[PDB]
Amino acid sequence: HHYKVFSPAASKVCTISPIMGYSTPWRYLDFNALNLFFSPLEFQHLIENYGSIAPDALTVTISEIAVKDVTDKTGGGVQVTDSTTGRLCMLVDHEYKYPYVLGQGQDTLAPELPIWVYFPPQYAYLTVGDVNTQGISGDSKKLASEESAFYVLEHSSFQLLGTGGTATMSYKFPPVPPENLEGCSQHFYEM
Amino acid sequence: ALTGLSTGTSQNTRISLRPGPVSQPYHHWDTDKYVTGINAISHGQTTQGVGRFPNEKEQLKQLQGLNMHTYFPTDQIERPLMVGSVWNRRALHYESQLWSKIPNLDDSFKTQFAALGGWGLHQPPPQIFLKILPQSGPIGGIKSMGITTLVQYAVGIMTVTMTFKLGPRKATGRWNPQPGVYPPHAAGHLPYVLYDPTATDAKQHHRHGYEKPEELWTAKSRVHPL
Amino acid sequence: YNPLYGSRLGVPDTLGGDPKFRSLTHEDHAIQPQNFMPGPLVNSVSTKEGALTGLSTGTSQNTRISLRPGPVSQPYHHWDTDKYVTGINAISHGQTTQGVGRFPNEKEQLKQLQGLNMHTYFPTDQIERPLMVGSVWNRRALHYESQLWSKIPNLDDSFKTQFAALGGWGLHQPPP
Amino acid sequence: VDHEYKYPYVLGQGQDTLAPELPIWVYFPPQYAYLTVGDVNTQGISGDSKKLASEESAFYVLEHSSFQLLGTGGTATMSYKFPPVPPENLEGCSQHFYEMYNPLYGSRLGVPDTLGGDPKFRSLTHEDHAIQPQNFMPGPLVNSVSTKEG
Amino acid sequence: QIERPLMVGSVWNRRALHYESQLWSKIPNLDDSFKTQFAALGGWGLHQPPP
Amino acid sequence: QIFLKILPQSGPIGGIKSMGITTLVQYAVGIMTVTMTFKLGPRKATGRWNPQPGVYPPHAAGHLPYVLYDPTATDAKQHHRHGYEKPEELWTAKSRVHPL
Amino acid sequence: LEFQHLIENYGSIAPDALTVTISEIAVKDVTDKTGGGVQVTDSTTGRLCML
Amino acid sequence: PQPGVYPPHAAGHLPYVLYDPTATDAKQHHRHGYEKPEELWTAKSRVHPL
Amino acid sequence: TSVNSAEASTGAGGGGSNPVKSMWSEGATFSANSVTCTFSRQFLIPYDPE
Amino acid sequence: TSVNSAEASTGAGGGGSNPVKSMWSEGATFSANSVTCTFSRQFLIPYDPE
Repeated sequence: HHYKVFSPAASKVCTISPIMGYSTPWRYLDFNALNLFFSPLEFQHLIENYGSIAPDALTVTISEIAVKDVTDKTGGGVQVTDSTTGRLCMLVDHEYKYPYVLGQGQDTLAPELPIWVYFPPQYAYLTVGDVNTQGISGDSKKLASEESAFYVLEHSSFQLLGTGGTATMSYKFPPVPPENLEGCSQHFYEM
Repeated sequence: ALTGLSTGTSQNTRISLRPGPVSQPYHHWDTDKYVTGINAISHGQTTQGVGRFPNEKEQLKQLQGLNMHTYFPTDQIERPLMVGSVWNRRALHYESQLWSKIPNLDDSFKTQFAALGGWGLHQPPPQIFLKILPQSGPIGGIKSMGITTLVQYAVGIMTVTMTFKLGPRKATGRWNPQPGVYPPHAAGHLPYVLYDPTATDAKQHHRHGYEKPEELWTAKSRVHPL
Repeated sequence: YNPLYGSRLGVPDTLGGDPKFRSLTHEDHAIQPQNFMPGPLVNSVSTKEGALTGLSTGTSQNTRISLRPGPVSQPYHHWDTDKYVTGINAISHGQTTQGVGRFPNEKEQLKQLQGLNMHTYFPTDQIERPLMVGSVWNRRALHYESQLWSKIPNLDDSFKTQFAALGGWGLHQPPP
Repeated sequence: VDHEYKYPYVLGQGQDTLAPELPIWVYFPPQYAYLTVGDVNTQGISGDSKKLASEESAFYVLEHSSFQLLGTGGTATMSYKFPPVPPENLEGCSQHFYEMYNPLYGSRLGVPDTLGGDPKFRSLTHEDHAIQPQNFMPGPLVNSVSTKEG
Repeated sequence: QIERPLMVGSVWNRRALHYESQLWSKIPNLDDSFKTQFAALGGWGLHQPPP
Repeated sequence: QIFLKILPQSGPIGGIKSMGITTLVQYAVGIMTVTMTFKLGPRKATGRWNPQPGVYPPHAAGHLPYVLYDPTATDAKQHHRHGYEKPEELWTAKSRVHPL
Repeated sequence: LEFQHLIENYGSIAPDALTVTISEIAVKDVTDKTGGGVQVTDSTTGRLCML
Repeated sequence: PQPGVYPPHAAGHLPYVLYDPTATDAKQHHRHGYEKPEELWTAKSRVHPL
Repeated sequence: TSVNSAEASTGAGGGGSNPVKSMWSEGATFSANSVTCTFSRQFLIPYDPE
Repeated sequence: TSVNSAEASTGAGGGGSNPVKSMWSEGATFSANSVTCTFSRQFLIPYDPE
């Protein structure tokens, strides 16, 4: 369960400065796509029957948790058993303590079909730092600086969930402008 | 190399600003031709391949089309924000992200909608972090053990419930029918239906008979006057 | 964004009338799509790259007023990575003895793409950024010697006048 | 009376359609006509183009709605409340906003004097008025040129 | 150049109302707009103008 | 003092031959959670004109302490610390000062 | 970070109270794994002595 | 740790403290041992994620 | 026969379930007059054979 | 495949949990007129095959 510094070198277009960040042993849940919530039929029904849409409220429930032990199978391979002492750590960051990486167009979403298993992404984030010249080479890396935020999620309180455990997050969206689902039959410059 | 709208300290040291502001399209059917923006983002590709894009026909109608020149009597593509401007945002589509965090910088202009789609939020849905609690392997009278962890993995069911507020449809005064709310078209055969690809002359066998549309499915088919 | 993952969004790879798009890796970080644009910059150049010098408006080269320090949405001095950079539009709160100017270090603006000499490329190379829909930016930092207020001129209309260019708060009815 | 704004709104377009300026003149109200979206169809070999009606093209038949039939001597009244809107200021300004400083004093703020990478700043006098620092910027101008320079 | 961008902290005057000015225009009900309270031909921009 | 041990468990005795006496191989794990409350006094009021000294974070022998860093990015010579470093001074407070 | 916050914001410190909680105890049996090595299982009869 | 909230630096010696300029090799004798910082003192030393 | 006969299948031992919730408690809560500091560690106590 | 493929990993059998508390009771409590003496021993009763 290592924390690692994400630190590529820079030397073809680079970013404005070399990026630096941290990779954590935590996973996180990404469900930030509309097509997860609507089947194709339901989305047709939405756009056929309603003039606008806005997000209102969200609930995330984790249920049927199984922490599964693995051991060697007779005759080779491995076999799996349910663990009564294994725990799934769940940390819900209501405070936004931790760098927010959702909503970046990344390939991290829940599967589009309900028949597919979600493999939640590893949590990793970029932070500010100081650009240090790599000796004579003139190539550059961003080294950590006093401003560089190193977050250790194990330093906070989080829930330990056993097998069969359930936990629920709830969120209310702020008021936001609805997306208009209906178009225009006129050019505004031809009124 | 990095094409399209970008900002930085030199040609070699830049970030992409794609897709650019929501107040401009990056793909639409122009009158006889699909036009795609240099700033376009693709929600996957039809197989690298042909991009999958929203048809921003409501922006094209309101002088926001790609390659719209503005003439200052002198010819340029840039329009400044003018007092008394009106425009359409890029359409929400079936595959759009729902939100992004508005960065909590000091000030901002019209950040209610994120460039990749959905709503800009200062306090978005909170991140849920999960990991398995590491379990120590045995230490004691057994020889040569070292330190180990128990091989454990976790599974479960993530259930996500989202409520959306829905506005009513606008009343229609037209005599003639509204346009059909067509379902979107696939590159081969039909989208969202499991089909046997050996029955059809479509060339999307790599999709194994379940196909996404090649357009992003955008609503806005029905229209009302201004 | 999460640095470990590639985008689910493709970007142009082959240009022309029939463009081909390419999926992004976890390592072409420079072409990461963005949800929000950076803020406006107006002649936000250093003294090296910038009589009345700097941002100014008038009827001719001889008949102008200074618009220094320019909008609060852009710095005029910061530590860049190995060098102090000062704007042609900079105002000095006195000098270290004419002499070296005394300036706020606008490091929070430099971090958010508002640095001096930030080019924007429109594929063409210019320093000006227009105000974009969905822009985010930092204002120039309040500092110990900043003025506290200025009167917002009671003209018909204004845009984002809550902060005066010289620092502190724009007020319609300031301290009498 | 189209309280619902069902029908394309054509008022407020600078058109020569107004009621007469003098009360001694008879108003001849304009014929209602409006523009709608459509599809550009090439006129054969010529390459000239017309916009043909398309599914989006809105064809409105006002006789398909309910309306009042008024006989001779009939009266009917419409009433409308405006939304809250900013008032037009009828009074001007006796000052330039860029000249709100005290003319007797110099700035406590220096401005660039020597340029380059190591710039030297100079304190302003009470008489280099043209380089007075400003708290507020002037407004946007777009091609705001005279007929001679346009 | 003649163009001024909209700057943060801009102040300006609108074109004066005059005796012959139109009183209103319909603001087109597009998704978004900037400072449409006054129509370019004069008078007030209104989303729901006099019917 | 909190003393912990595993209760020894006897291995099998009975009809199986040659067993001897044995103990079950067992180990224990768990979570020790320690909560400590400290009483905190307020800071003394400062009459000074000039700023108090900075409450500097302590200095590391290489680079910076308490931050995970990539030691290949820095010319520091503390590679044996693998980029997580303690300060070389102990971090002591008492940076701010008051008259007698 | 918390120690920085302590020394930045407070004039003195004294110990006040302590709570120690031992939780999630698992007494784990060990036995031979198939193919060599050992494997671990949770024990319902194992006991951790706490004094 | 957060970055230190450093007091600002003077061109010579230390700001906001009356000092004897004959004790120091600083070259700001024209300030007579009371000195402003050469940077303006700006806050924002502590930082938070986005 | 063998479970290996299906190449994408693993054997399963049918282990137990324990739907307990517990906390990992960590962090300092500061107040005007006190701080409450909590840390958690996993501990291991080894097999002692005698 | 094998769990031995990770060299710092051990197989786990997913055993049961039993959050019972019990006492090891030992010691003499003296009083003016009596003493209460408690001892505890682990006992073992062997397998008897017949």
